[PDB]
Amino acid sequence: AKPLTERFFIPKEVKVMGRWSVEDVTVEDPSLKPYINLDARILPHSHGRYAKKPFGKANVHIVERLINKVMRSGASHYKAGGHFMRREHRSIMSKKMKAYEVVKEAFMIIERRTKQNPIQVLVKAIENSAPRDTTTIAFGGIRYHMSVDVSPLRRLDIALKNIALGASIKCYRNKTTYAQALAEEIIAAANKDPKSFAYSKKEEIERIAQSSR
Amino acid sequence: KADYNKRKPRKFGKGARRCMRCGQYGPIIRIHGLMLCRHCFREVAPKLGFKKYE
Amino acid sequence: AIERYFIKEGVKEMLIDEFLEKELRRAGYGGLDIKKTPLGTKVTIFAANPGYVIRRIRELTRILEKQFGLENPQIEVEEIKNPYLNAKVQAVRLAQALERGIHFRRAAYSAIRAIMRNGARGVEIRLSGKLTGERAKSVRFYQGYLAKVGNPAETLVSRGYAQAQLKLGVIGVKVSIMPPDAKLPDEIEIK
Amino acid sequence: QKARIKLASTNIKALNEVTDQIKQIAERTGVRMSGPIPLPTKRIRITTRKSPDGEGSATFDRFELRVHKRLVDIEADERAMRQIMRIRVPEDVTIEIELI
Amino acid sequence: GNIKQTFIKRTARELFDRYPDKFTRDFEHNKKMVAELTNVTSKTIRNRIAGYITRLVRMKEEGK
RNA sequence: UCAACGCCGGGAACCUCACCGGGGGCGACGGCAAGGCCAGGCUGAAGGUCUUGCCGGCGAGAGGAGGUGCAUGGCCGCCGUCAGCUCGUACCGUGAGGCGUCCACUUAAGUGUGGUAACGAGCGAGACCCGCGCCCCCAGUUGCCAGUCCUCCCCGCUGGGGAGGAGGCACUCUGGGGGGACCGCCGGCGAUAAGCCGGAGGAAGGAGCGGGCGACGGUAGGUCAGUAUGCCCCGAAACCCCCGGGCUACACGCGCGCUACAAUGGGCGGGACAAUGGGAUCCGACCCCGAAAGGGGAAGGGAAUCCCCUAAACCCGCCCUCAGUUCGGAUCGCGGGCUGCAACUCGCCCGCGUGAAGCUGGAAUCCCUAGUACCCGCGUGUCAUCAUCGCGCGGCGAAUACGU
Ligand SMILES: [Zn+2]
Repeated sequence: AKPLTERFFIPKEVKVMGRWSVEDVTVEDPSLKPYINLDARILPHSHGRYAKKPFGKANVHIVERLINKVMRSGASHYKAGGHFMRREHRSIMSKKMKAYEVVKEAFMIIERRTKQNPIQVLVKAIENSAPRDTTTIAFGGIRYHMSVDVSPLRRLDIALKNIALGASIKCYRNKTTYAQALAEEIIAAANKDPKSFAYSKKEEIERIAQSSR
Repeated sequence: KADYNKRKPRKFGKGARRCMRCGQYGPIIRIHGLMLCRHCFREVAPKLGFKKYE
Repeated sequence: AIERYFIKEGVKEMLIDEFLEKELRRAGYGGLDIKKTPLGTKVTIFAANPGYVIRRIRELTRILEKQFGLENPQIEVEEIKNPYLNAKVQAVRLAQALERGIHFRRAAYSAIRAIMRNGARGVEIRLSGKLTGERAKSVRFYQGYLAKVGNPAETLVSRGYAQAQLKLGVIGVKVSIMPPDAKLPDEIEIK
Repeated sequence: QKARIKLASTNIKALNEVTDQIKQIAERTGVRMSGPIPLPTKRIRITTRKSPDGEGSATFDRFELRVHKRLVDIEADERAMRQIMRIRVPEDVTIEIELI
Repeated sequence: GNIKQTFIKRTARELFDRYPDKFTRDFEHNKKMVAELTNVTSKTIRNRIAGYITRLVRMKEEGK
């Protein structure tokens, strides 16, 4: 059971969930620095206010974005890890409380196992899971599969989606839980282990793109 | 002879309600003491005071 | 409670209006009004040839509350002024013409000019049915100004419909008139 | 010692009329009135299908009848009743008066 | 679309050809002047006219 | 085919009814008694008909849920919430016809700015109507209770917390009248024109948001089984009434859905939190019976006064720990009830047992740009009883793109 000093937690300082700071966190990719919101907050919940405006996602805290990714059902209309993941009544869709708690437990585990700040961990994981791709372009009548570069905002979306999907994968119809899976995924991607769905797909995407240059 | 010509006084059922304008039986608006078929009501509503207000 | 007999009154008024529109066709029926005085039911009947209404009136006074159940009814008979601006009576007039045996282009243009003379900004008549042969067609005769769509359409324009019953079948007559005391929003007048 | 007046109408013209009438009465005379008080409007919605047949896409007509409601308390003087009961009460308005 | 329509623009140009200097470069003054001079019962048309008149005045006064 | 298939408001026990079996009625008008009944019989049951007596003195019209929607009217869907469709005078052509209605830029838009054998008008779009969100004035009950006064009760540590009833309209709310937003200011891009993107300020920002009204036309689109109607057809009948069956039949192919294939969970016990609407033989608080479904009394309420009404998802603790299982819940047996004249065919609810497929789903394909989509339950329509449906209501609440 949760102890009472954790069930009834009262924050005193401005801190993510009242527990983890941001001033000791440092980004290094100059492309992603201006899109990783590290503002000091207590509750990452924006209530869908920044969606209408085109670039309104750069004003949302990373933790809120991750929570919103984790708030999902899995993989419909496409296969992930080999198989459709359709839950449809036991899914956390429109339930932000559970995603909040999942992320909290994952951060606790990460801190326990690493002795560092889980936000620094997540930042390095994003940096290492963001891909630098190919598409189809017509130079007049004829079409070729070309290689094009990617923008930071789409990079971030890609990385967050892939981390959340890795967790949903490793927690599928198995004894493991979603929090433990997310922590595993994050540590793996941060230290560059091919055990990670996200690092794997990053490498695969760059590999293919290199071909069609 | 003269008895097997008139209908029983039903109290419930589709055969207990008519439309006073058309004589239909089934799809009768029942709302607020009104006894009219959907067709007749849609024809004579404004003359009773209903409007669009949408 | 409230609407039980509110709506009772509305429904019976509508049904009596229908009975009268069907039984006072030769006279020119224009409307109806009912007011239950403590003495009994005041029943105002508009018309354009009050002479036709009048022992007929006695039979009405009795049958009304013999069948529909009013109480203490006595009937008045007024005469419409400027009946050439009410689409109802014009529709019935034209239907009676077509039944008499006049040709429809003639009748329509006659009615159009006779309406536009006595005052109107716009008129539209639509005839539909078996006018030329056994395959049905529709034809409209228009003049002036109208407001087919929008709220002013309901607010200002008068509309009427009637049925001409010939030996071959039914011809549908639709009439729409605009009065001269009207004005639209963008129709400004600058100081 | 107070009389209560309930006014109900589908038109607000008659309501404004009657209420300004009562206000002028009770002001020219020495007698107190509380109000008028607007009660919540009562609307009757009937939604039905347009088509007389069953073919075609389904479309619906929404018909609405609105009823406005006002309340007044007039203090029940003698001249009050005598000068109130005799007012032009149109047919598009329903009035109900009681004692308290 | 923010495209002012026929009678709006015409009435602006006419009320401006007439009563020229009774309008200036502020929407509020122009609005009340329009209300005084014209028989309009809606606020949207009035405000659009007043804005178009503000624009006319700006461009005439200090340019082409 | 889109535009048929939870559509004909089509949730059919009788009625509805139009189908099947069997009975009984039925001649407006016109010229060559009818009928009511005690007992018994035929009969599913019947003065329907026979015994018994007594009382009483031929063709048409109506009607038709019969045929024709390829004879019609009226209404509805689709092209299409498309931006198009016409007229006068002049001009070009022998003429059918053309121009205007075209070119450039420009909008959700034949919406606008310039040029031109065209100059001017009209219908549609817009304007118009309804609701949401912000501020001001008026109003204070059946709505509200903060500050005021009096009582009463409780806790620990007299500091706190509750309940009344006086007395008030401050707050909330209700509903009438007014204001406010206009690319208006500033930046850029655009013919210096019409205009485009962005910044502030601001309740709200780029027809603010969401709806109603859907032009001229056409589709031999659907509806004679909603009513109205031409022709054709049916009189003891295809007309009008009663009884019983059927539309609920099932080797199968399809559309739309509900429940699941479990831990992003199942169960038990505790803790929270709405709105829309409706209500006389109707809603029924409160008390008592009953294990449950349900039963007996019954205050009040014609509805800002009473009722339907302490919603579920959510939170806490305990059991289960990846299994065809404490998943899943079809099918069947015994029993207990409600509605109703009648519950077998063919209704709904409750308890104990029983415990089938199903371990994420190929080819293919659907819906969705923000309080939107996904998830959760509630009201109302139909309705004596019956909601996996239609029309609406709130609760929790994202991801991506500002394009082609
Ligand atoms: Zn009807």
